[PDB]
Parts: sequence; structure tokens; C-alpha cells
Amino acid sequence: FVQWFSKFLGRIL
Repeated sequence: FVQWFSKFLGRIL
């Protein structure tokens, strides 16, 4: 589970 790594990457991925 990742919320901080996706809050910045999930926005580009």
C-alpha cells in the first residue's frame, strides 16, 4: 500500500 508515493507518482502514472 502506498499513499505518499502515489500522491506524487500516481498523478503521473
